[PDB]
Amino acid sequence: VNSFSGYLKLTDNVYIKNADIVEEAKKVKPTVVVNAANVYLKHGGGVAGALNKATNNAMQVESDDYIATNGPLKVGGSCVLSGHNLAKHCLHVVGPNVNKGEDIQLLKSAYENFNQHEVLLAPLLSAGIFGADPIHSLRVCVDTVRTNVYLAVFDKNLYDKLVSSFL
Ligand SMILES: OC[C@@H]1[C@@H]2CC[C@@H](C2)N1c1ncnc2[nH]ccc12
Repeated sequence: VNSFSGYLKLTDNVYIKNADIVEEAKKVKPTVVVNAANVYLKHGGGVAGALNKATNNAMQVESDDYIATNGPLKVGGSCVLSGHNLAKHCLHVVGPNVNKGEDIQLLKSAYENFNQHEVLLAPLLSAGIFGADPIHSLRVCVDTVRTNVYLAVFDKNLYDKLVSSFL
């Protein structure tokens, strides 16, 4: 039993809700919140910019130190950093940017990072400025993640469409 509320069950282990991941994080304070990051951990907009703003830029300060030490992430890769005031930890995951020419097959690799954590609050990956159709992303999530994932879907029309879709 956990403190997530109002989620619609999609499979044994995947749950979905029309919600802003930032507000879900502030309310639930989960163990792991997933950020939809780029390889430079430059949190400008979308999920990343909104999460970072909610941390008063502390996420960006921590991220810049991480990059200065370790260099950029791989597309499809991840790192665990602090969750600041939003969660115990933040799992920064890089989905492929199809508008950068990056291989959509790397979306499966990106979701594989979720399997290292028993429970996560997460957005759909690659479905923002990275291009990728959200229907495909939800499908990859369901077919890749085996741990318990609570998906926060920002756009209501998109959520309704995802819920009403079989294939
Ligand atoms: O696929 C991620 C989606 C789409 C790309 C950016 C938006 C729409 N995003 C969000 N999802 C969940 N909580 C969010 N809070 C702020 C943005 C946001």
